[PDB]
Amino acid sequence: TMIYLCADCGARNTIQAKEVIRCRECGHRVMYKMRTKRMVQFEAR
Amino acid sequence: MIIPIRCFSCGKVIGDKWDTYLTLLQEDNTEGEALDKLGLQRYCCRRMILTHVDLIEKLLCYNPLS
Amino acid sequence: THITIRNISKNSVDFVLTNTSLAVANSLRRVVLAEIPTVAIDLVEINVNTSVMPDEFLAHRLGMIPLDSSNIDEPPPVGLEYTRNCDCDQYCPKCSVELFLNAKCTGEGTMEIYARDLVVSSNSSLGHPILADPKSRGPLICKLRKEQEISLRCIAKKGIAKEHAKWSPTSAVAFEYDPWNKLQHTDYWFENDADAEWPKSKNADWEEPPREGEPFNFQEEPRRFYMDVESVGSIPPNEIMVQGLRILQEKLAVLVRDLD
Amino acid sequence: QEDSIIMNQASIDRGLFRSIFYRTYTDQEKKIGMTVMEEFERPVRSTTL
Amino acid sequence: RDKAIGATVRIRRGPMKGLLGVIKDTTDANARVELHTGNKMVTIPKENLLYTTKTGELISYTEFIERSRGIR
Amino acid sequence: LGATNRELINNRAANR
Amino acid sequence: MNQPERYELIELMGLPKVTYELDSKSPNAAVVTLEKEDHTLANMLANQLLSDERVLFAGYKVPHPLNHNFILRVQTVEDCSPKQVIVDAAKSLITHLEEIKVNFMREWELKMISVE
Ligand SMILES: [Zn+2]
Repeated sequence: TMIYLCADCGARNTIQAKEVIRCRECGHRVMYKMRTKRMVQFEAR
Repeated sequence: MIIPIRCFSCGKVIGDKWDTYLTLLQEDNTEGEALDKLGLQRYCCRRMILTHVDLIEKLLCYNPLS
Repeated sequence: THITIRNISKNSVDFVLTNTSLAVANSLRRVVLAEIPTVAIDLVEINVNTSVMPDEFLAHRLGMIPLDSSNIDEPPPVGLEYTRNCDCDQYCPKCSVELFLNAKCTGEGTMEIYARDLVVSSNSSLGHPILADPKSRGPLICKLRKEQEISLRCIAKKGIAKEHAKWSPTSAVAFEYDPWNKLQHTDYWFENDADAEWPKSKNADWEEPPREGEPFNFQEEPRRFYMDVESVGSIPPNEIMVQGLRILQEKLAVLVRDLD
Repeated sequence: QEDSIIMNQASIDRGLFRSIFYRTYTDQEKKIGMTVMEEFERPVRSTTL
Repeated sequence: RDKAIGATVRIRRGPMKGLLGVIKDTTDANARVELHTGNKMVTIPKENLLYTTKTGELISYTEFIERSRGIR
Repeated sequence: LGATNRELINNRAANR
Repeated sequence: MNQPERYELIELMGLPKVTYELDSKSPNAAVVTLEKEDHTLANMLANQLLSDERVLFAGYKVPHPLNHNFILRVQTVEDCSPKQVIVDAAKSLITHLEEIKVNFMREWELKMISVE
């Protein structure tokens, strides 16, 4: 479902519905969302 | 952060001289002599090499990986 | 009229403009600094950016990079058109250039991303980053560390320095006249002696110094201007000069056509 | 005049005095007793009042 | 309830051609669009916008209505 | 104390 | 948020490039409004006009720095029109710039040959 990044590893963690937020190689309880799939356009001015 | 591409006043491209500037400094060249060798004559173009602080390198030390 | 070229460098031309009014010399300076078309990265589409550099930070830096803009006014495929004027849906080889930046640091050290790392869509020598430093890298775009990636596509368009200083082909125009102040166009500020307290310019040797006892010439005007046009790299200085002179002519010609 | 300044627009375009503003919004799941009365979900018009 | 609102779009024609954005609001004639760059916010005629589909294609406005009608 | 702090910092993954 | 789009310095948005009106307050006086133009054209145009004897008055102004345009008021002798003197000055400037161009290119070629 949703993939987060272990704030220490950066490893992809597939947390599910109502599961403790923890890193499975790094036990870290802080993870980050991943960059959206939407199109990102910036003008260079 | 990282050296600006162009000067703020003169618009001269300085983003291709930071490495050269540091290398000149390593070779026992004063900052004034090094700026002279880089052909930076306008003091507006000189101030940006002189006063640049490279925070990019310090920001790269917080790598989530090793 | 007349022109004397005093020096030519790889990046600048130093000349003397004679038999011209100050208004025309100033208009040449202004048009060279403001209205000469150039190709620069305009739209950045970012797929992956795991660097410490924010996205718009990176976009602004990329737009600053000077791209080869020589002959950008010749009709395509030799030059370009303004995407607003072009008939393409969003962009095409006629009114744009595609560049690509795909960098990844897998090693341990720090990967420095330069302008030579941009990949340009092959439709002309237009839009290619200028690599003017001795190592032919160009401006330093960014720096990465292990596992940090950049993956983006740039659309470079046509424009002038009035819309954004990134489209400027010239850095600065040195511009002097009357090095001896024979016309007294400025009242020199001084404490004891204006002549001793103001350094003499290098152009003072290209004019005869004032003669002692000569009366003030109140009908004379500035007709000799020492100019120096320095290029950023995108356009050679001589082409900058010729293009400025063409653009002024075309402004006047539009005026004539509209009035007539 | 009156303590204003004129700034070069070309210098602004090249990155003079440009800045980044970061703001942070904090939220968390509340709970009272043994029943959780908050859920981080995409609310749907058909059920959420 | 307009079907255009919330749809990613690029500007087809005009001085701001080629800019990406999302239609925040829509009147009968123009759509109020949130550009991705410079926190910009514009009003652009619906006919002046290419619309982005699920497969990455860009379609015209009339094509968008013909797709939304669902007749087939 | 410095050595103990170093030990605790480096092995935070193992000690977790 | 209240920034104007920089393309508004180059796009007419339906405005006319040149507007010409007869100044009623004065005889043989006209006002020419040039949109999306600035001191580059106006300064040289006014100077060239003042090199002309048929031109009694020739001045220009930029009413506001936040609007890109300039007004040019020209008054001529009774035997001529402001429009004709403006056109003649513009043609003369075009020719002048053409000699500037030709002589620059010739001198540049000579200098480069000297370099080699
Ligand atoms: Zn096109």
